[PDB]
Amino acid sequence: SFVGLRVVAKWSSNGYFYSGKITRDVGAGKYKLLFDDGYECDVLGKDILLCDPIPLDTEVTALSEDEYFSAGVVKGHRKESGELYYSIEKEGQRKWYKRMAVILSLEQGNRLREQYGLG
Amino acid sequence: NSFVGLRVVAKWSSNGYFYSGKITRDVGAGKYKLLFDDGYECDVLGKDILLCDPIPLDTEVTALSEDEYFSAGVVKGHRKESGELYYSIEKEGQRKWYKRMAVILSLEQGNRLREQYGLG
Ligand SMILES: CC(C)c1cccc(C(=O)NCCCNC(C)(C)C)c1
Repeated sequence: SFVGLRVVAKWSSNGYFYSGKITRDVGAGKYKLLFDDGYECDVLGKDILLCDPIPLDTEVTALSEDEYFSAGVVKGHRKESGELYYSIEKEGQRKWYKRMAVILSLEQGNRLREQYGLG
Repeated sequence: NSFVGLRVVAKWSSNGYFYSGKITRDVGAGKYKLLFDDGYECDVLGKDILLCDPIPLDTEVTALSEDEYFSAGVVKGHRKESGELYYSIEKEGQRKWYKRMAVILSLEQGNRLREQYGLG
């Protein structure tokens, strides 16, 4: 089953997909998911993208202090001490981001919906 | 004066943690519109907002890491690097660095700051 797999799930209002993990399967096509910040709730399957990790060359939004819409492209993955890091390219330069800092806007997530969506 | 634009740690959900964020509006009725570092926006009661930027030294906090949601630690240092704040969290005699967005407070941990920094 999908229980225990890491994913990115849309978040109601802003429609952004945040890194999380499916903790239980429920009815009504919903899933109990736990976001990396500790918040747990039920979301619909159509709002979940089975991505661990976000694939290379995906356009994403990389979070940094006082930056909320900074777009970039995934160009690398790296495992270190049981933690995933993303190499994000922007304006010809690459920077390292931790997993939870990499999110997808509605448009960015829609591009993966067909292949990785649980709809 | 005006708390608009000031960074805070605020609890938006019932029985949730205090997360790093920013005040964006005074919406009256003892509420404030907040912008969490992850981009989520919502109104939050003043009593649920801790006006401290950064979190004071020697504060017990929770430091987030992949697959760890309850790791406790104490703040022992602050550092700015490329306009970003980093916390030095001490746990079991060793110190590790965490970005601002990764340092959160539990209800018990946040309660230790209400009297001094709470907007209630
Ligand atoms: C990347 C994300 C998982 C994250 C990491 C670190 C801190 C915060 C944060 O400030 N959470 C408060 C707003 C609610 N955020 C969710 C995810 C919609 C529940 C969020």
